[PDB]
Amino acid sequence: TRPRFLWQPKRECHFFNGTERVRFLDRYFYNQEESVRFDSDVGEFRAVTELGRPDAEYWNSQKDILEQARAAVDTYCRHNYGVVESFTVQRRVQPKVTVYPSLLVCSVSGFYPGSIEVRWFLNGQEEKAGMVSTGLIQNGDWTFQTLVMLETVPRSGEVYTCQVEHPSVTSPLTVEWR
Amino acid sequence: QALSIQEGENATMNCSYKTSINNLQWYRQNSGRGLVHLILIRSNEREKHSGRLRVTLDTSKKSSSLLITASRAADTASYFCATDTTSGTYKYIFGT
Amino acid sequence: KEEHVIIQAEFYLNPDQSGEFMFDFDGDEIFHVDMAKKETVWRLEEFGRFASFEAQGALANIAVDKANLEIMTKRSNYTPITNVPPEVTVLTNSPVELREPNVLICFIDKFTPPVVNVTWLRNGKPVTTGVSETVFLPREDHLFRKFHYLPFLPSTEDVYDCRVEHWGLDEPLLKHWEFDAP
Amino acid sequence: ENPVVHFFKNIVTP
Amino acid sequence: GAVVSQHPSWVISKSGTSVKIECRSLDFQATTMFWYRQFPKQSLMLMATSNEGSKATYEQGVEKDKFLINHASLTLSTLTVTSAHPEDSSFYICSARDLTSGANNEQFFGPGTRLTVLEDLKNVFPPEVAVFEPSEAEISHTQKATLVCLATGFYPDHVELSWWVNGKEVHSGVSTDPQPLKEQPALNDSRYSLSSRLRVSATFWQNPRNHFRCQVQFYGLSENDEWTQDRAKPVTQIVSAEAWGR
Ligand SMILES: *[C@@]1(O)O[C@H](CO)[C@@H](O)[C@H](O)[C@H]1NC(C)=O
Repeated sequence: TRPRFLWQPKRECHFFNGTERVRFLDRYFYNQEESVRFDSDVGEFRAVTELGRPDAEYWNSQKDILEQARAAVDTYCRHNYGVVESFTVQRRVQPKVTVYPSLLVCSVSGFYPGSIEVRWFLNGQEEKAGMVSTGLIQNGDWTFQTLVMLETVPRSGEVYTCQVEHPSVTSPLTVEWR
Repeated sequence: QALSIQEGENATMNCSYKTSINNLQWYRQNSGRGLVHLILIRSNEREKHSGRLRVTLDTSKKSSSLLITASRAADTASYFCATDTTSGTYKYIFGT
Repeated sequence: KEEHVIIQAEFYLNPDQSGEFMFDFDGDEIFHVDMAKKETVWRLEEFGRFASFEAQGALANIAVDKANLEIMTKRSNYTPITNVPPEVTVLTNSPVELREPNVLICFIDKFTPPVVNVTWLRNGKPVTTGVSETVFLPREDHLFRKFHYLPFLPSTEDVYDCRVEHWGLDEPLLKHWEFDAP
Repeated sequence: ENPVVHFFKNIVTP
Repeated sequence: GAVVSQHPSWVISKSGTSVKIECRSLDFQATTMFWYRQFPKQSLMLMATSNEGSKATYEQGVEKDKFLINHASLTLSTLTVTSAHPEDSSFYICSARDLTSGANNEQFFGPGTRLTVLEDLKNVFPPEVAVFEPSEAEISHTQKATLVCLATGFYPDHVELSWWVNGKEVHSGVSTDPQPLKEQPALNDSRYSLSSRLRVSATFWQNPRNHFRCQVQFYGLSENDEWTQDRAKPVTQIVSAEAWGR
């Protein structure tokens, strides 16, 4: 129950359409507030608040500290991206789809990347209304999960089918229920 | 075929490299040398100080060039540059 | 398609004198170093067969974080960090099915400073072995996110609880889970 | 062997 | 900071031994270092990369077997060539990335080492140096006196020739021959000869005390090196020749 002081630097490289347009971004935070930063498109440090001014000035004074922060977008971002695409940008894990009742529930789990589409079909034809999602959910283990629920009157003969569209699989996955 | 100058002439050393660069280092030399740490040119262009010195990096054609605005007796040598390949290890492999 | 973000998110914290250096790929930890063991630890073991990263450089890069930290503490007229409480929530790796190995997930999200206490309880009794956690995963608004894992065989007999405690949480936060889920 | 992930070197503040 | 030290600068091992070089570090920590093997012209070549953090070491190009690298300090490294041959005679320089450089890979090369792995110890011999007073003709015509030195018959070519004028050593005015004129060059095993002139003057080249002695340091065979030849052991001694003012 004693005060705590927090230095939170954040070097965040931003890639777009791969390496065709990168954007470095050095950002510092005393406790939770941004104080001084560096945008790769602003070509030099800038203080967002007072506490960073001095920092903003002194860095902008040293050629090194600027010849570097600028060289970031090439010698750090383009670099790392080149080292991790193989296993991250290209990572792909197939969804495990399950459907059980409650209200119908379609559960997609353990998939990656997080991009995904989950559709419901009632007797051959997509039902466009009456669905409740949960949104993407990271699990911290490099795999998201999400549940989509359809509210309906499970009448006899009817066949429900969950359709899951995901980069991990070539042709959408579908599981029928009943 | 010679650096005619005890004062001025233009050093024209075209040092090339194979793998895409990140950092460019300049090392000209005598015999049994440690170095000549001139200056460092990292992916960009134009940084060359102290006169006979001129760092021109051109990723387009994968090659550098160190020019000397003023030769001397000391500036005659064996010169070459070293480079670290990107998205690789930290290894540096000199050129020619 | 392919619009990504890689982050080097490190931090130092007085007076706890603790800190972490970790990389983030669109919100997932690629790896991190422990000022504690001075060993870099990839999130997905495998990654360590594709890339290398000597630990020191991080530790090294931390020292400067303390130095700078202090320097900023003063320059700020010794103002302390305003505590923000965690927002716990209990998850299950996949849908639970009896006798089918699974995994309870304690999701500690949206808090700060990066200091917490998590405790797994299977019927009041706390669990000490077999559990696992993430470092302090960085958020967009600059707070912190954390994950605690407790694998288990699903059953109705026993139940579980995640007990998170934070310097912004008056009383220990307590979450329940019992073979079932909304 | 194995490509190395570079880390942005921390600089000292005023 | 930055500094580098390859212990055995000039080392001599019989064609078949084990010469071990120790790339060390200054006041910086080196998680990784490198060993480059250069010769007369060819640009410095990378032999291998060595890095603590148990990770083994990565021999480059193909050079594969012998020459074992043992990095353990994160300070030190070590390059022990195995066996030996008169083809492995080249320059050995080593760098050492500053563990904190991070991006901007910052390395710092060492002085270097010339391994003299001769086929037979019967080819060595050190040299003796002697001074040479200026001509009464030069001291007049120019008012300057070019005192000239030279050494006779050393091997290996290992010499730190210094000019200590009037006690302490001074390096303002010297000139030492770049390459040697091996006694009998056209002949394979000719010893080497190197000359150096010390023009100082200031009406002192011929004055009272002035004591200046030409100097030569010779890197002699290792203590643990085999020596059967009758002629004295070519140890790593310092030969000197002195001269006074007139
Ligand atoms: C954890 O840090 O929370 C408490 C509040 O700061 C702290 O005193 C203690 O070290 C930890 N809690 C437990 C139960 O270990």
